Amino acid sequence: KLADCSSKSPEECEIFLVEGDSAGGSTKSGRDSRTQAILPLRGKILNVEKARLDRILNNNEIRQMITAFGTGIGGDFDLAKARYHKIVIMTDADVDGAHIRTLLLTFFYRFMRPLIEAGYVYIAQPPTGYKGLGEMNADQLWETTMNPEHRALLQVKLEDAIEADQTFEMLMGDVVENRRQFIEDNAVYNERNITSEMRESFLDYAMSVIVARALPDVRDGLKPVHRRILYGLNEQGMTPDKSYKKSARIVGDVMGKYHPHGDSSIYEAMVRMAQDFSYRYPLVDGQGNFGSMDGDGAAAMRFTEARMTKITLELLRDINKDTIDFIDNYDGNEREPSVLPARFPNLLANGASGIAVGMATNIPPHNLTELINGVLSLSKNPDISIAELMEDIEGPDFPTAGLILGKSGIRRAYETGRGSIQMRSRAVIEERGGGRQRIVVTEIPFQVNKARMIEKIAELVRDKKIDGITDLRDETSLRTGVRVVIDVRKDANASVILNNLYKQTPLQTSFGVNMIALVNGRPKLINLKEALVHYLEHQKTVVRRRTQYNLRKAKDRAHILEGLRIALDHIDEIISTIRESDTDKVAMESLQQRFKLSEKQAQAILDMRLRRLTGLERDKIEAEYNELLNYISELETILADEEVLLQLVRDELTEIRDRFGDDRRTEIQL
Amino acid sequence: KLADCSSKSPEECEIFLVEGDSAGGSTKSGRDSRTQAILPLRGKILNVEKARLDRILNNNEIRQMITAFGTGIGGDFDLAKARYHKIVIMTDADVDGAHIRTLLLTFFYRFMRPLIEAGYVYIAQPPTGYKGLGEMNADQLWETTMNPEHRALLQVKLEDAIEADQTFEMLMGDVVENRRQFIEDNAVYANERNITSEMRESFLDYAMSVIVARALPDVRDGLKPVHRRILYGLNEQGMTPDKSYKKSARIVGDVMGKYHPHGDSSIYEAMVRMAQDFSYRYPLVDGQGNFGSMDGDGAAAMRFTEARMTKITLELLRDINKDTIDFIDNYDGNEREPSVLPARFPNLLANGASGIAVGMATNIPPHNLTELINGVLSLSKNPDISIAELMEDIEGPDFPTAGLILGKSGIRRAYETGRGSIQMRSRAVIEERGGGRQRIVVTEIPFQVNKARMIEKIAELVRDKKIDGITDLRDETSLRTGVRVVIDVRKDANASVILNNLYKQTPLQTSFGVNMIALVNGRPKLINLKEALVHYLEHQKTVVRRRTQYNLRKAKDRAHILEGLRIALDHIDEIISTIRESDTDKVAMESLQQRFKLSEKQAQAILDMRLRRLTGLERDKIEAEYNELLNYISELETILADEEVLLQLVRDELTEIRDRFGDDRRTEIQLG
DNA sequence: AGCCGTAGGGCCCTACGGCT
DNA sequence: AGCCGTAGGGCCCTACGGC
Ligand SMILES: COc1ccc2ncc(F)c(C[C@H](O)[C@]34CC[C@](NCc5ccc6c(n5)NC(=O)CO6)(CC3)CO4)c2n1
Ligand SMILES: [Mn+2]
Ligand SMILES: [Mn+2]
Repeated sequence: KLADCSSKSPEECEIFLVEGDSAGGSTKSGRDSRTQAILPLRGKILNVEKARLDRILNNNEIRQMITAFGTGIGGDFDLAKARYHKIVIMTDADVDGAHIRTLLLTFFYRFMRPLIEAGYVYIAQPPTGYKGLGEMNADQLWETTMNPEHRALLQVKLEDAIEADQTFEMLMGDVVENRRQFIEDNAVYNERNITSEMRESFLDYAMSVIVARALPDVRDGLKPVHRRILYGLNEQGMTPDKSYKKSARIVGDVMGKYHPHGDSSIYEAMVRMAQDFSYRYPLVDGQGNFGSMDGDGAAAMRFTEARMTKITLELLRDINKDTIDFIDNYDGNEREPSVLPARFPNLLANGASGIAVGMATNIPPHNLTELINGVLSLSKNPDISIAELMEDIEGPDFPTAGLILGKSGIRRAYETGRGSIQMRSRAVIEERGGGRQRIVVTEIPFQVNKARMIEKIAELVRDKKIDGITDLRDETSLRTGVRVVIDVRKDANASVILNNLYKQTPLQTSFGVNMIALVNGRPKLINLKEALVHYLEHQKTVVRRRTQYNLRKAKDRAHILEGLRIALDHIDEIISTIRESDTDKVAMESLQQRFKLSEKQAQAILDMRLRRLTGLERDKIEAEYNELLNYISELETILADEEVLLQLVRDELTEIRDRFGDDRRTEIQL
Repeated sequence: KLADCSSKSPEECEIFLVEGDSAGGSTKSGRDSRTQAILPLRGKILNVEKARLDRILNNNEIRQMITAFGTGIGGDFDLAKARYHKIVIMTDADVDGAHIRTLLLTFFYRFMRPLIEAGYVYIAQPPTGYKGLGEMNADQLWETTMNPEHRALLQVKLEDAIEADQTFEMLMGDVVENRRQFIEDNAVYANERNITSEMRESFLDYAMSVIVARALPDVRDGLKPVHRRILYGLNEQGMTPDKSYKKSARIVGDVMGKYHPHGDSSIYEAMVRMAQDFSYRYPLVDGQGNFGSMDGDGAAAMRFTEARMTKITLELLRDINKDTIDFIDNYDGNEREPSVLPARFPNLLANGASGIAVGMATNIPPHNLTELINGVLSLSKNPDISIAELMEDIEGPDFPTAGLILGKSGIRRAYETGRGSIQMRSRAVIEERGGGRQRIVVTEIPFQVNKARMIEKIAELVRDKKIDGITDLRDETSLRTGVRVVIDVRKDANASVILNNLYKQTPLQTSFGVNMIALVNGRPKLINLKEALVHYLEHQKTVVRRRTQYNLRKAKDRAHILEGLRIALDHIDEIISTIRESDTDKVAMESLQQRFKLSEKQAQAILDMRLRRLTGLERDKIEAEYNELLNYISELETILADEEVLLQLVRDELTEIRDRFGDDRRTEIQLG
């Protein structure tokens, strides 16, 4: 992998460490091949702080660096046997590049500490504004970053060693709480000391993963990748009435315009939203192989096609009506939504799961009818308890159905935001004839791989870890649904074999609820009431802003129509005014003066076509106006009374509940 | 990789062979898990007719098939050991799916012949209009292709065994001539199944598709479908040299979606090549980021790169909007695409072409644009111009990598027959380096030669004592210096002797084997330099003739509209009252038409007229446009009435392109 | 040989948290 | 131990023809 230099005098030789071959190519073209070597790594390197020594010494990327430096590791480390006097870390000018830098400084600190001590370790500084060095032209990477005449390099300096020893243990170690504490105390919503560098770069990454990757927003229940996918579909008119659009086009559009990450991350997020076993209310409607419950992946994006589901329209409803705030995209060239209008409670409906830095999230799916009735009960009573809300919201409702054992785990999860929810498969004991029996599984727990589960039972039987099982078959079909058959030995108690399967296999899986969502852009552990309160505050805002916008637009349009009506009342005069004018400026000024018209009104008259002078067209102008006057009155009523605004929110949620609300799938047992 | 069925009774068991995991998923979801098994392959299978046994037996896909069937192969073939009584070939409903089918049948016929004799081999029939079984929903697949209650399976039948051996030999064999002769004899340009008929039809659909729609360039624009689709793709989305760079993935996805139903790398890599100044004599793509090197390094992932048209590409696309070329329906009928680009410069000869098809291959070298244009101007003035007179203009190929060409001999043979071997030599010098010692400095290498790989080949000869006198070898190439390969010479060793050996033993000297095959009326044809130029000129004459014809239609329509607005402004008051007293737009139309002697288009142009057109400046503006239009109409009719005038217009336009884009010759033709 | 360039097709290593 | 889901990064087999 190493693209070495001509020279063999380490004192003048430099080694540049890059993320992969895309950045490597630009680097090999722009460099000085006499004194500058290039080692392209393969993305994220191993965390030596969290890893076992054997794993470290056998890792291909760790080995490639050891071999290239020629200094050996730990105690056998000889700074004399070094092949470069500058080890230059040149990761990409993004948050994951900062993370790879922290992962590298950690390996150098725990294994090659004298390399830092000798001042041999540097950090390159490529221009921000690129996603990778592979986006840069060789001449651009050279002058800015690699030429010793123009480059700005940071030399890594280890000042206090005990402070550094505590830093690497805090940020890179296996104890989460210390990292969480560090993020909480520090989050904000030339030589360089290693401790400062590790703290600033790790906080850059942690923060970014927390607010812009792994955690959902409380208002719409979406993570940046899902929001950008849905918006991408909205922008391209990939609505349910239109035909399916190729996945490659959606992925490429979303990536180019909103998501500066790999295709794999975008396509896989899109695929999951299109799976009925993953989403309680699927957001994407996919044509083709979108994977299975057996862990089978979707077909490559060239084969599949997609569009929004009917319910996705409710997530994007009124986005163009000044309901939500837009922000600049990653490069300034595009505008993206900060949140979606979310006309149905998506956070609780589809749930969420995401591994962040210092924290994680695990919100289960819920039944739409129960959520809406929950939100409606809350609208009528701000003081409602979790117990009362539970009269509406019984508990989670998995797309895979099954059983939940007891309401105590649910109660605790809705009150504290944390709890263990015991899930069970739908299994029954039935006869197969000849005095023999079988166990028939028709519903498996949520997020459990059906094939992998069957293989675990197979494994237990083969290893004689369970008694009574004579056969095991997956009789699932498009036609009969999920059907897993476990044949029992004649005279053996099948209820005992079933109880054993529940203790030994994923046939019984628990769901550890950990309700962390972004509230006002900060991660917060929330309870059931809080999740709903935030959803309702959001809906009141969306509806109010839509009404304020529709009113501004209706007034602007009534204004224009008042001008067209004046023109229809004085057509000969209007014509004479335009005809007697040499320019469009003169006509516009003369019209404004003669008929007390605004600039907007006179431009509208000047833009009016001759076909608009016929009987039908004259009528259309009068009818649009009379309709709009009534519409302005209707809107002005909504903004004059807060109880009328709140009742519209309730009426709109009621319509959604009546159209999209479905039956409970998951049975809650006592 | 096999997803077997639960039943262990071969009689009721079926095995489906699919192209990969994308098709497998859809297949696995729709099937009857009790009776149907799925084996997903990994694309194109090995051709057993062209392979030796060590290779056949080491192949993962071949191995996976033998194991799943359990019958064994050749002499040890046992039909009783068959785990399935139905081996169903289920490749995608595309040309490549037909090729994979011929590849699978060749293996079954050569290694598992009794399995065909027994009637255990069948061919599935999925619907077309899908990109792969991975595009179909599971329920759709079961109904149309897998359900025994509704499917239509062809059972492979071996009729005449002597006839089959020859069909497998001719089509899949190592001798290219018999295969080429089969395509020449059978090509047409512009239930049980007989193995021979299946092989002949599927292989011919594949062969014809690679020839007319993949590997060979069109004589008129010099482009292959992928490149023409990329360039049309950029044109549609306005990714011109004046606009900013657009994301590589957005281009790739758009082109794949709308025009090219093929894999992503194929699109991106064709776009990358068109952007490389060492690949293209006149690059067609302007790229931002890592687009590869002469060292065989590939481009950065498409997520990193940005692209747009070069100024020269605007000349390839110039007049596409003006009815010059025939548009055709795309692969799925939802879009329209050009069959050929107007190509205002001779692209086939300028950038060359390199392609491996079925039964043939093409190898066309790049040329200097100033020379080519001068050659076309010469042929326009003299239809009977000889190849010898053309060579006064077109000296020989002119590589983007410069270098040297040894003699006019190979060039002359290639330009007269379309076939010749042209010796390409590196630009190499012998210079002193101090201490009474010398070195060989290489600054230009031959075309399509990987620099790093050539250096590795020289290093190899030195390590393996096959060359004497070399002491060191370095690549000193930089953005500052340009290509610079340094070979150190041992003190007192003859440096020219070392150099002459390096030419004889390494890519330092390479041969360009000219084989000028291009599509002519959609048919592969071996053309010489004159025929290439003749076909280019005729295409240009038609492009200009059609553009002229289009503008004349456009102007005459415009003049007719203006005649109506002229009448409307001369009677504005009666025009307004006519419209004011009309209940509907249709009534106004009919009224303006009868009263003022207007046509449907004229009456509609008046009804669409905005009130601002009634200002004083407008009636004068209209009479100005109408009068400059009459002059314009006259000019166009003059061009279309005299062919000499039309030909002079072609000459003029090519002379401009020559003065705007013509560059100096890079490659030196040394008389050796 | 093994390369040239458009085509078919897919796999595996890393981080990060909380649960088992 | 290892699985869940957004992220960093890349490789290798096959057909085809002409030297
Ligand atoms: C797969 O099975 C294997 C097996 C082994 C492999 N070993 C190494 C290796 F690097 C890869 C991956 C391969 O290198 C790629 C990487 C990204 C990939 N999509 C890019 C993209 C990004 C953005 C896009 C589109 N495509 N397509 C579009 O149409 C527009 O948007 C193109 C190449 C998909 O696979 C392997 N893949
Ligand atoms: Mn990166
Ligand atoms: Mn295919």
